[PDB]
Amino acid sequence: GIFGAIAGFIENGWEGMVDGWYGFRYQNSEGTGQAADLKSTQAAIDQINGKLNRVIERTNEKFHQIEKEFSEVEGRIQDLEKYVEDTKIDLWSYNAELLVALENQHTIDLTDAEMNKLFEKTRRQLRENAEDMGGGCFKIYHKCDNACIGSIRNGTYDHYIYRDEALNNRFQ
Amino acid sequence: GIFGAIAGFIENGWEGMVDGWYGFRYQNSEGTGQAADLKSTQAAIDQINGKLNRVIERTNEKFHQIEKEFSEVEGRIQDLEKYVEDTKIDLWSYNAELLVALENQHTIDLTDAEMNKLFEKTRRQLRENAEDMGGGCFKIYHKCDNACIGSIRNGTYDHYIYRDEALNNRFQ
Amino acid sequence: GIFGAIAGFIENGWEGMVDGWYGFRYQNSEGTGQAADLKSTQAAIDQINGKLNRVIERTNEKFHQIEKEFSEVEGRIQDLEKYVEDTKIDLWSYNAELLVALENQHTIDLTDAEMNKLFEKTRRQLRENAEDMGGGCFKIYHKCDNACIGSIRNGTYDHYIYRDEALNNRFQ
Amino acid sequence: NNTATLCLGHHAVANGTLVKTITDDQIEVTNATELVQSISIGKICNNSYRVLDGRNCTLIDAMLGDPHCDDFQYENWDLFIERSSAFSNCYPYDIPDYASLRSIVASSGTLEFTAEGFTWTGVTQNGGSGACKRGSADSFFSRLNWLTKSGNSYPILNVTMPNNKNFDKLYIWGIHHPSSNKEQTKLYIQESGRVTVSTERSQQTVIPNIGSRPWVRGQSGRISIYWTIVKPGDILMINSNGNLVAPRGYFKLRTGKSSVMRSDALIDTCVSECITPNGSIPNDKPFQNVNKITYGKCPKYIRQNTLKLATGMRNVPEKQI
Amino acid sequence: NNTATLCLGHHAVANGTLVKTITDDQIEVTNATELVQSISIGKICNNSYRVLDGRNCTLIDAMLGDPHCDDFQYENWDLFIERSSAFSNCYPYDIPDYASLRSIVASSGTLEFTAEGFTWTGVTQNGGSGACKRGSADSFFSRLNWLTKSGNSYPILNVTMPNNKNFDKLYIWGIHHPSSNKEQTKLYIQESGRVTVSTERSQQTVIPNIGSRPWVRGQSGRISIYWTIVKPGDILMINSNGNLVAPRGYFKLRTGKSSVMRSDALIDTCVSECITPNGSIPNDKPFQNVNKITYGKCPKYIRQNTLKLATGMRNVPEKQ
Amino acid sequence: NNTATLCLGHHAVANGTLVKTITDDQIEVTNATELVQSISIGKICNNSYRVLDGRNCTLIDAMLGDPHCDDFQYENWDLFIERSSAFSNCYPYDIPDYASLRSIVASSGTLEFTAEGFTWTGVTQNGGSGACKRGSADSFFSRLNWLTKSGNSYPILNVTMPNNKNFDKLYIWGIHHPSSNKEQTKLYIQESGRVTVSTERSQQTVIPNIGSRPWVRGQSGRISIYWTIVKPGDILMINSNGNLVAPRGYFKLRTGKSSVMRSDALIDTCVSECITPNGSIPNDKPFQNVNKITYGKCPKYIRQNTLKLATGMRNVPEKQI
Ligand SMILES: *[C@@H]1O[C@H](CO)[C@@H](O[C@@H]2O[C@H](CO)[C@@H](O[C@@H]3O[C@H](CO[C@H]4O[C@H](CO)[C@@H](O)[C@H](O)[C@@H]4O)[C@@H](O)[C@H](O[C@H]4O[C@H](CO)[C@@H](O)[C@H](O)[C@@H]4O)[C@@H]3O)[C@H](O)[C@H]2NC(C)=O)[C@H](O)[C@H]1NC(C)=O
Ligand SMILES: *[C@@H]1O[C@H](CO)[C@@H](O[C@@H]2O[C@H](CO)[C@@H](O[C@@H]3O[C@H](CO[C@H]4O[C@H](CO)[C@@H](O)[C@H](O)[C@@H]4O)[C@@H](O)[C@H](O[C@H]4O[C@H](CO)[C@@H](O)[C@H](O)[C@@H]4O)[C@@H]3O)[C@H](O)[C@H]2NC(C)=O)[C@H](O)[C@H]1NC(C)=O
Ligand SMILES: *[C@@H]1O[C@H](CO)[C@@H](O[C@@H]2O[C@H](CO)[C@@H](O[C@@H]3O[C@H](CO[C@H]4O[C@H](CO)[C@@H](O)[C@H](O)[C@@H]4O)[C@@H](O)[C@H](O[C@H]4O[C@H](CO)[C@@H](O)[C@H](O)[C@@H]4O)[C@@H]3O)[C@H](O)[C@H]2NC(C)=O)[C@H](O)[C@H]1NC(C)=O
Ligand SMILES: *[C@@H]1O[C@H](CO)[C@@H](O[C@@H]2O[C@H](CO)[C@@H](O[C@@H]3O[C@H](CO[C@H]4O[C@H](CO)[C@@H](O)[C@H](O)[C@@H]4O)[C@@H](O)[C@H](O[C@H]4O[C@H](CO)[C@@H](O)[C@H](O)[C@@H]4O)[C@@H]3O)[C@H](O)[C@H]2NC(C)=O)[C@H](O)[C@H]1NC(C)=O
Ligand SMILES: *[C@@H]1O[C@H](CO)[C@@H](O[C@@H]2O[C@H](CO)[C@@H](O[C@@H]3O[C@H](CO[C@H]4O[C@H](CO)[C@@H](O)[C@H](O)[C@@H]4O)[C@@H](O)[C@H](O)[C@@H]3O)[C@H](O)[C@H]2NC(C)=O)[C@H](O)[C@H]1NC(C)=O
Ligand SMILES: *[C@@H]1O[C@H](CO)[C@@H](O[C@@H]2O[C@H](CO)[C@@H](O)[C@H](O)[C@H]2NC(C)=O)[C@H](O)[C@H]1NC(C)=O
Ligand SMILES: *[C@@H]1O[C@H](CO)[C@@H](O[C@@H]2O[C@H](CO)[C@@H](O)[C@H](O)[C@H]2NC(C)=O)[C@H](O)[C@H]1NC(C)=O
Ligand SMILES: *[C@@H]1O[C@H](CO)[C@@H](O[C@@H]2O[C@H](CO)[C@@H](O)[C@H](O)[C@H]2NC(C)=O)[C@H](O)[C@H]1NC(C)=O
Ligand SMILES: *[C@@H]1O[C@H](CO)[C@@H](O[C@@H]2O[C@H](CO)[C@@H](O)[C@H](O)[C@H]2NC(C)=O)[C@H](O)[C@H]1NC(C)=O
Ligand SMILES: *[C@@H]1O[C@H](CO)[C@@H](O[C@@H]2O[C@H](CO)[C@@H](O)[C@H](O)[C@H]2NC(C)=O)[C@H](O)[C@H]1NC(C)=O
Ligand SMILES: *[C@@H]1O[C@H](CO[C@H]2O[C@@H](C)[C@@H](O)[C@@H](O)[C@@H]2O)[C@@H](O)[C@H](O)[C@H]1NC(C)=O
Ligand SMILES: *[C@@H]1O[C@H](CO[C@H]2O[C@@H](C)[C@@H](O)[C@@H](O)[C@@H]2O)[C@@H](O)[C@H](O)[C@H]1NC(C)=O
Ligand SMILES: *[C@@H]1O[C@H](CO)[C@@H](O)[C@H](O)[C@H]1NC(C)=O
Ligand SMILES: *[C@@H]1O[C@H](CO)[C@@H](O)[C@H](O)[C@H]1NC(C)=O
Ligand SMILES: *[C@@H]1O[C@H](CO)[C@@H](O)[C@H](O)[C@H]1NC(C)=O
Ligand SMILES: *[C@@H]1O[C@H](CO)[C@@H](O)[C@H](O)[C@H]1NC(C)=O
Ligand SMILES: *[C@@H]1O[C@H](CO)[C@@H](O)[C@H](O)[C@H]1NC(C)=O
Ligand SMILES: *[C@H]1O[C@H](CO)[C@@H](O)[C@H](O)[C@H]1NC(C)=O
Repeated sequence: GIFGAIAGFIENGWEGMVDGWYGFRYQNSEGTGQAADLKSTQAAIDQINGKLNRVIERTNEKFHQIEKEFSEVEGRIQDLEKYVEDTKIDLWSYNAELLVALENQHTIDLTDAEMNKLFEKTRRQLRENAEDMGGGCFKIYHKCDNACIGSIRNGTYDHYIYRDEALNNRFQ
Repeated sequence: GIFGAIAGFIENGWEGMVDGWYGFRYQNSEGTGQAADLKSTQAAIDQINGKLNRVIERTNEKFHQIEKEFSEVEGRIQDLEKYVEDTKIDLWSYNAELLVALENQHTIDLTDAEMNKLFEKTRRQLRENAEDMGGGCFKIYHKCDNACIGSIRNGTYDHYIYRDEALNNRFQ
Repeated sequence: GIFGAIAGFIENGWEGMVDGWYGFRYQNSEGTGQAADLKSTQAAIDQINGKLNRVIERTNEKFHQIEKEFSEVEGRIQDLEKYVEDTKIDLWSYNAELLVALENQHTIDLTDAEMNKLFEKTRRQLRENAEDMGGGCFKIYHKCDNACIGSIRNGTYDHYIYRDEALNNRFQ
Repeated sequence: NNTATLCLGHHAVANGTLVKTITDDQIEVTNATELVQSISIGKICNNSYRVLDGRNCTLIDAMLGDPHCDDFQYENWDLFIERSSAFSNCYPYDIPDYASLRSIVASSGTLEFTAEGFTWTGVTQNGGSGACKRGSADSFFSRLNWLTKSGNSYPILNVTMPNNKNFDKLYIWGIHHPSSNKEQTKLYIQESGRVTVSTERSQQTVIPNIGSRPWVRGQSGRISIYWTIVKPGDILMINSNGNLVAPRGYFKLRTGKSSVMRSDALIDTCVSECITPNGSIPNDKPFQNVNKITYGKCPKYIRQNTLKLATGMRNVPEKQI
Repeated sequence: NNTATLCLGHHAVANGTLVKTITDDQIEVTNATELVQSISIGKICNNSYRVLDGRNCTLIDAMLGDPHCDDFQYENWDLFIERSSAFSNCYPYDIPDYASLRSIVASSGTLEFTAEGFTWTGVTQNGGSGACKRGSADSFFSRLNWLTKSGNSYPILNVTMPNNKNFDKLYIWGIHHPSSNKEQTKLYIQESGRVTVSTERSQQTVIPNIGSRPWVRGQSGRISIYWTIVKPGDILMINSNGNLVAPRGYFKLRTGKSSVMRSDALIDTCVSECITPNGSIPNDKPFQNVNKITYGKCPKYIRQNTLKLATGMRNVPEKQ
Repeated sequence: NNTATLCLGHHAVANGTLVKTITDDQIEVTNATELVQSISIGKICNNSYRVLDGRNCTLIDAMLGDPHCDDFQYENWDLFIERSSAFSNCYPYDIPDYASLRSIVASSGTLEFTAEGFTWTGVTQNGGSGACKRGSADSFFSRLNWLTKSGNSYPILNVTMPNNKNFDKLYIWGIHHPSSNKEQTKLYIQESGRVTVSTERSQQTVIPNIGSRPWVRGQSGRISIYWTIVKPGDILMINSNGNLVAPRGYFKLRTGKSSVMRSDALIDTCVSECITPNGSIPNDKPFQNVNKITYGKCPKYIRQNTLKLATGMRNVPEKQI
């Protein structure tokens, strides 16, 4: 993927995460946990639903047209009727092939980006209290219980409270 | 946006910035200020102008064609004349709709990307003298007057000059 | 490009790197050197071969069709025969122009992205043992002979071996 | 305790599905939706459009008034359905540029016919044939009038009908081709007949060709069918000295959404806004692969039988080893 | 102090404009521009192309030489405009495949006619009719020569005309359908007419049909017009024993950029290279919703009446 | 030593190549490939498809049996080539809707002809002409039977021929237009000829027209050629009182992948699956600017003569200041 997160620096997806598309796994003083992140899940879902609505259920109404199958051999004008139909069909066939190729490329990329964004948002919250371990994991250098983890999931973690503790553990 | 800056970790835009598309707000020893970044502004404008030229580039000159409105009822060959025209119009109508959708998605993304590049350009220059406070803001841990901010905007800021002062303010 | 690496924060390319698309230049206790990264080179090559395979060796077989040149003036039905062909050609010409424009934008962007992912992959490995110098260069703050460099290249460099040495060199 | 580990990630599913992209022919995503309609309900639904079963009648024969097509007399449709079992059961006939007449009528959507007071003085009207049995009697096309000699002679017919209406009138008329020379003189006195049908802006002239054609339903002669469209403000004129198959009136020409389709499918109650010869199809998807022939609010015909639209991220399941 | 704050940002506007994207039906951007031309200038501009007002004359009637169309004889165009108030005022006629002849002449761009000196022995030339008055005199189509009997006879005419030129010749000729038997023999001697026009490559034969047709400007009979193209090096041949409406010469066929359009719009001085029946339209936009019928350098016709192309970023106003 | 520098980079080339993007008319990448085929092999390749050279014959002349076209008697083709130096060299002729007949035969791919025992009693068969020498004797079109008066008369000919085969039969027939009134009576006795070719489903009637036409190969008169397609179960029937140029039999109508092309290009040994009048072209590229006329597995014709697909990153050469 173009953002390098999904099937990139994150090794694989989690089959046991059934209540969201993106989220967190953690280990702290209270055990080990999993939690879906709703905001990033909903952002991907909305985008995909937008794609779907634009493409799906908007057919044109057509009525009387030209003939398209023939019993008699005729020549010049039947040739034209067939070539006109054949030309139409190939052009729509191409439109359909391209549309799906472009959309799919874009869907894979937009979902990759959401993962990368969620990772970057976590890095920003944590400031100087964590280091990037790789594999999409942070080492948080301070005691961080389920409520602390909660504040990170909620976007209200306050790095300042833990900074002294964490700076101590990082550089000794 | 796919890059997560505009309508992302940057909360909102600035109606008061009227001389540029991207830029800086700051607070320092000499006061609080605003400045446009010309390079990123131009990079976005150039790309948009490029698109705009590309869409008008090749407008065809057509002369004698087929009849498209009819006084009398005729059947076969008139059915074919109308069907040819109707097929054409529909295929161009699709072309037009798809072009605008793709271009607009791409324009939003490339402008988002410019915002992000500018942020990262700033992060690189500041090196160990600053921390990311979120919301697109850096805390700079040293006296940084207008000339200093100027050097950052100029892309000529020398982190070595301030490093000891800043490293000390950051930890201790 | 949209990721800001190629023709972006990396000043220019290396004409001397003939063995791959992306790679490393380094200076250490044993002198200087250059090596390509095969994995990012291949990621890019694979994607471009992908595009190339969808576009090439894909032609359709057409047989008898309508006439396209005429030696007599005939009026109504030659007019339609010509108009049909002219319509078809213009629509394909438009497909051809759009396809190449889109592919090329995407190809420039995907190779840009690969440059960025390699940079980030390296930053992850180095952890607290290096700082970003700008221009895509890292200052590694410990002695790092050819084996040490080798392990960065292999992606098996272990930051913990050097951390004390490097932290000490980084701060004072 | 003084540290914690926080890992970011994304979901994956047991059974993902392969899609196409710009760079990959097949790559697995978590979920997809099909954009090509490739199955049909199997029958034609008659609840959204007025679908008329033509049974054993072509639209043309029903227009002409072939005895066995009598009940189609004041019928209208959105879509007229032609069965491959249809058959003509009147005089053998042929229509130069048949396809156009069929198209014109099909498009009009109605078979509502209006009789007019054509006066054919000096000839006997309502000629019939053994080939065209109505009930038990020798008969003819209900909308056409076979004119022959009235005892003594067959005088030059000169008839006019104004179009004071505000719509185009469609007139159906024809000429009898006798199989022999005495048949010609027996019915029409003159040795060689003629029909001229004209308006202020158009003329059509037809001369019979006396002679034998292949035996069909008893007959060796033929009836050639022609048509004329008279515009508001104009006037129909019929000039003949024999062999005229006369018109009785006009069909009303409406510009409409009507058509005709060749199908052998069952016609029943259901809902669907898209009709193909294979039967109706839903129109939830933007494309279809059922048939290039369609009527109504329809997905576009394409050649591919399947096109998957990804509705999820790249699927990367946990290492199986 | 010993610190500073440096914030990165982007602009916004008080009121943006909504656009469509791949994922959004309506999303707000700072700026956009219209891609569909949906209004016209209201009149046909005559400065970029040569636009000729047909006035009361259809192109065909101008070609044939209907007296009220005499003004059109020395004329050429890029685009011929046919008005809905045009009318015929000569002998009542028809042209099988009228549309093709209209197309061919339209495309050619000119009514320049080269008269030729055909020799017509044994017949009287220059027939006229009450129904086709030129001034106070009984007259005819200026490009057509109505031949009738001379003295006791009307001979089997046998006339040729070689094409020694390096372009295709277009010949317009026809046949007279008399309204009655005594009118046939009075004019042509023979009881039944015939016209055969031939080349080496092709041949056309027409038979007249005697009888009544609806009354048109006093006339119960009709004239049917046909055409023949003669190629460089070929020879035109005309055989007839009656009823021939002779050609007086040819039109020069050009393959050109010329056309004909039906429009009731005013034609005035202004600047534009795209003509529609509603009037000229500007071509700064790649698409238009004015009319499927166009001539010149035109935006492409689509069904949408508006399509906004974003020309700025996503608009995120300051709030409160 | 206690530090090291690690720089990340990408390659660049001396001579890059300009491509088009969404935002740039021309921007330099390290490498591109051409997507438009714009040069031709120069000759038509004869190995993939069966290409038959027409030499001095048009398809029509070959079908008809113009003597100098005898070599083409039972031949077939995927593609038949017509040369600009072809010529007719039999009796001067025209065919109304010439183009349709050429199309129908082209598509059929074969001149498989089967003669049938047509009985023409009371006339003399096999007329020849000084305008149509076969070797050095007055002759005619090989697949046509010039019927003229036998004894002192020409009776009303009446001939049938059923189609008991499981395919459509193509019948070629025609009429002679004499150039003088006496030439008419001299050859056919009656003053006016007539030809009616019919089936249970159709009919055609042609009337000859007497008079002079321009001199071609000694001839002042003409022959108009017509055709009739008989379906399985149907019966060909021919009626004539004079001027009939009789059919000798039928051509078999195969519905196939065949065609005809006008070209003056040499035909030679090579392999290529795509034929244009300019010659064969490769079909690796998806587009071509050689010719809108093509046959076979071909890139699609577009107006652009070049379109580069980028196959490398953006090129950024080292500074030379
Ligand atoms: C030019 O040449 C043709 C060829 O001969 C002549 O056309 C034939 O004309 C006769 C007219 O009598 C036609 O004869 C009729 O044929 C019908 C055939 O159809 C049935 O029969 C066979 C099975 O035997 C099948 O085709 C089919 O399944 C049908 O069941 C018969 O039905 C008729 O038979 C009736 O009349 C005869 C005579 O009165 C009796 O013997 C019977 O009892 C029966 O009631 C009838 O015989 C023949 O079909 C025509 N052929 C074609 C191809 O049209 C032309 O007449 C001639 N032209 C001129 C001007 O003379
Ligand atoms: C809706 O209804 C339509 C119309 O009936 C169906 O369309 C048919 O689909 C089938 C199945 O794919 C088609 O079969 C294919 O056509 C070959 C013949 O080609 C010509 O046939 C006639 C000429 O007389 C033309 O109508 C037609 O356009 C072609 O020019 C067949 O030979 C092929 O089948 C197989 O044949 C041999 C058997 O020995 C196999 O060995 C081969 O491998 C080969 O596969 C070929 O598959 C058929 O042509 C279609 N008809 C029409 C009119 O288009 C739809 O399928 C149906 N849709 C539904 C039910 O969903
Ligand atoms: C076959 O049948 C047709 C139809 O009947 C005959 O054609 C008719 O012939 C008559 C006699 O020539 C035509 O009548 C004449 O033409 C004009 C008709 O005007 C029409 O439009 C005006 C509108 O202003 C209306 O007034 C009128 O109702 C018509 O609809 C009249 O203007 C003529 O009037 C003049 O004649 C009288 C004496 O006759 C003079 O004293 C006056 O000056 C007066 O102005 C005249 O009535 C009629 O139009 C023809 N009809 C059609 C449809 O063509 C054929 O002649 C016949 N053929 C044969 C061989 O028998
Ligand atoms: C450039 O010039 C053209 C030609 O004049 C203009 O196009 C016309 O636009 C008008 C107004 O939109 C159209 O009028 C509408 O027509 C409907 C019927 O459609 C048929 O009508 C005739 C059949 O004889 C044909 O000309 C035509 O092609 C159609 O087949 C009416 O029902 C409409 O009335 C109703 O519209 C809506 C429909 O949703 C209703 O809700 C309302 O109740 C309303 O009453 C309406 O009258 C006209 O048909 C167009 N003409 C042609 C030839 O296409 C362009 O608009 C003009 N462009 C400019 C100035 O920019
Ligand atoms: C009606 O008028 C027509 C036009 O004049 C008549 O046709 C002409 O009739 C004459 C005599 O029959 C033809 O002459 C013959 O043809 C050639 C001449 O053609 C060319 O070739 C020769 C030799 O190479 C060369 O000398 C000439 O310059 C020509 O280039 C002669 O060789 C013959 O011997 C013979 O005389 C005319 O060619 C012919 N012209 C046309 C255009 O048809 C027509 O016959 C008249 N019909 C009636 C019924 O009266
Ligand atoms: C995966 O996508 C499929 C599409 O095949 C979903 O099925 C439908 O989804 C659409 C759009 O959300 C809705 O109309 C319905 O909820 C579903 N309808 C029918 C008739 O199948 C499917 O729900 C999706 N699966 C998951 C796990 O998200
Ligand atoms: C749709 O078609 C059906 C099938 O013929 C029509 O319903 C039948 O009509 C006959 C008419 O005599 C009745 O006797 C049957 O009882 C009906 N059967 C069924 C199963 O419906 C029906 O009229 C059509 N529907 C519409 C709206 O036209
Ligand atoms: C935003 O886009 C609009 C286009 O709709 C611009 O308004 C135009 O002004 C420029 C002057 O260079 C020209 O393109 C036209 O004269 C104007 N267009 C129309 C339709 O009148 C404008 O350039 C842009 N506005 C801002 C604030 O950037
Ligand atoms: C373009 O159209 C205008 C208007 O029809 C022409 O100019 C007018 O010509 C008339 C007399 O022919 C004058 O009385 C007017 O003064 C002119 N101007 C206007 C505004 O009416 C003009 O000749 C036409 N042709 C060209 C080639 O420009
Ligand atoms: C530039 O790009 C083209 C396109 O891929 C490369 O050409 C291919 O190279 C291989 C190996 O030589 C050939 O076998 C293929 O047939 C070529 N493919 C096509 C589509 O042409 C070429 O190698 C690249 N040039 C350089 C210098 O790397
Ligand atoms: C933000 O989250 C705070 C963290 O604690 C909770 O996190 C929740 C997501 C949930 O799982 C709880 O069980 C945790 O205890 C919480 O204290 C705040 O109330 C939240 N505040 C706001 C304004 O959103
Ligand atoms: C880059 O900036 C340096 C800082 O001084 C400038 O600060 C800005 C406020 C600016 O607008 C000017 O008032 C000051 O000169 C400056 O010393 C360098 O000369 C600048 N260098 C370049 C290459 O532009
Ligand atoms: C990578 O490189 C290291 C050290 O340079 C070497 O020991 C090892 O074989 C490689 N490891 C893997 C897992 O590829
Ligand atoms: C496999 O995938 C599809 C999803 O579209 C669906 O049938 C179901 O979720 C899976 N089938 C089974 C048997 O698990
Ligand atoms: C055409 O001529 C009539 C008079 O015969 C006149 O009333 C009409 O306005 C004229 N129109 C034009 C455009 O010349
Ligand atoms: C320019 O580049 C091409 C490959 O794109 C290479 O083959 C060629 O040798 C180069 N030109 C010269 C003059 O060396
Ligand atoms: C071209 O085509 C034919 C048929 O395969 C073959 O006999 C011939 O040798 C080829 N080449 C030439 C020069 O005729
Ligand atoms: C066509 O005819 C001409 C003239 O006799 C002669 O060159 C040759 O026999 C024919 N051409 C070919 C290629 O056979």
